[PDB]
Amino acid sequence: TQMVLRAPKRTELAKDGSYEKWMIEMEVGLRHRNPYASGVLFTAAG
Amino acid sequence: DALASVDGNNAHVEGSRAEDGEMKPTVIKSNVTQILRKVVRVSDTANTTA
Repeated sequence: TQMVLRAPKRTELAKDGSYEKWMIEMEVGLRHRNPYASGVLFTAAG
Repeated sequence: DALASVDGNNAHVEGSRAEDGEMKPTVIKSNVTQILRKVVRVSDTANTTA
């Protein structure tokens, strides 16, 4: 699962001129119910 | 007012909120007031003579 915290919205910032600076933030985290549920292989020698 | 509206050539861009700018204050003008004085000199030796 992906724990989301910020939910990007209409964010604006300063101008200090004729331009219009904009940004988009996001705070996200991973969640796994049980580590021993899934599995991974790693390619290598030996 | 001291508008100081020297224009020359003005062609700007959106270069991040130009900060230099410029500003003129209001200049002051203050005069003075003079005191007038006119004296009179008369003696009784001639003030009574018609």
